[PDB]
Amino acid sequence: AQYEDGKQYTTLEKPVAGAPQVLEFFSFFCPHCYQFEEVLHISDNVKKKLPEGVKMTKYHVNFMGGDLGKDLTQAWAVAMALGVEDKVTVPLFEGVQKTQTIRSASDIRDVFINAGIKGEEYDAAWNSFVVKSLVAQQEKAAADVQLRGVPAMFVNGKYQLNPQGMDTSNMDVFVQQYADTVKYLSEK
Repeated sequence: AQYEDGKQYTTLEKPVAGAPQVLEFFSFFCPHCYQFEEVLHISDNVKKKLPEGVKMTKYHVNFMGGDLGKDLTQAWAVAMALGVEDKVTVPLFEGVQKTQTIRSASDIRDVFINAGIKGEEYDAAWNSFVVKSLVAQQEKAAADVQLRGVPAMFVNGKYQLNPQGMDTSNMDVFVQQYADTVKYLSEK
């Protein structure tokens, strides 16, 4: 058939109860994640085709970058808590990977301050238990899908996107196939 298990997607041996409908994992340290987000715009292209009533969730991971990687997971929790993901995603990626001006937790905070988030507001969120629970949620979700690497995307806690079974061709044909595959899985 057109879409096949083992080709555009794989199936989790162990389905995740109560998982987000569309769940993406990434790291701001991850070079392919930079490509996915800043060049391919995978997240955005996926959203443009999702059925009505289907939400996308995106989580950061700890396993790249040591202490800073964990700082970035905590900052991503802050971004989610404050609802400013679309203000900090580009400057965090560029700060870590393009300019390499993000080397500490303070440098991360600077991105938020420069994006217009008040210092008090960031610090309050950073130290909050709501953010601690959001960090834990991200770590638990990684465990639940038995995550090995990023970028990664899972649909209804049952299916894993398999980009290596798509074409690399026109980056654009790749992106279209990826987005179309998520939509197909959403309706499965």
